[PDB]
Amino acid sequence: DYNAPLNPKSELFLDDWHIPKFNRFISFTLDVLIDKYKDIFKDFIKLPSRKFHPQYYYKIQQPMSINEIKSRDYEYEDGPSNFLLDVELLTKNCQAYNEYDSLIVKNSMQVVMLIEFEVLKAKNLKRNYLINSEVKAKLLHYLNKLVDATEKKINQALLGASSPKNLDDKVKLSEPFMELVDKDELPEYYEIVHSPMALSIVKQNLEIGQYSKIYDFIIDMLLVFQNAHIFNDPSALIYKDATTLTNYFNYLIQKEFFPELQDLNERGEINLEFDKFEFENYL
Repeated sequence: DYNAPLNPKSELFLDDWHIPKFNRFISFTLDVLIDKYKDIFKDFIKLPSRKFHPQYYYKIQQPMSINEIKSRDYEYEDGPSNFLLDVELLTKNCQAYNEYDSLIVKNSMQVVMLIEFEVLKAKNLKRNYLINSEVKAKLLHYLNKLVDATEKKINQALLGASSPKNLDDKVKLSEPFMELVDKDELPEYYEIVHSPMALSIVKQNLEIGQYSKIYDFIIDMLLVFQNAHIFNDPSALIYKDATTLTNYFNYLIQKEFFPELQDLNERGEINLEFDKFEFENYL
């Protein structure tokens, strides 16, 4: 299903955004990623050869490669959506053709993730503020709110009066996401998940000033939850909790944090500044 976003409720699909000179952005960004993550991108740069892949071209209705994406025009109204759907091909096609558990499939998921992270950053230039002292303090409160969240609290927030009854209000859903799994007990985790991240590490990065801009923090938080979707089967409970936590994080950022910054900004109680270094490097 080409038209079905992997995440139909992602801001990448809901918001009416366009990046100026998008074609230039695409080729720039994809080349950076190819160079940075050579081993995982290498299998997705070119289409599989027609001579040797007959069942692939039987099975797969819309073949896609990074080279094909780089050759296409996306500078028109539905361009952002068509680009993202073409990118998602890279994992949809791979999942259609290969075993779901396979390294190539897990790699396809990480390709798409890394690309969509770069788009989310670029889409949000207008609000990608420098993490100064005030923004840091606010992000720390929202991170703590996420870490302390229980199933009852998250459902109250996301569903309101429609929340299921008697949901647990003790266990923090964040628990298995706090620390990286031990590399000696689970070596395969590190063979599969190429960019490991855990919430204790993100919090420490934020506390000490390692994140320059808001989306630097947001992407490492999303990486935590998305890595759980790469390593685990969708039927796993931890997969479900990663979805729940992602959704809650999105709610906190969009419905609480950003509106709070705007309210404080209007009242003259916060300074919102940028570091625009490389903001339009693609140009």
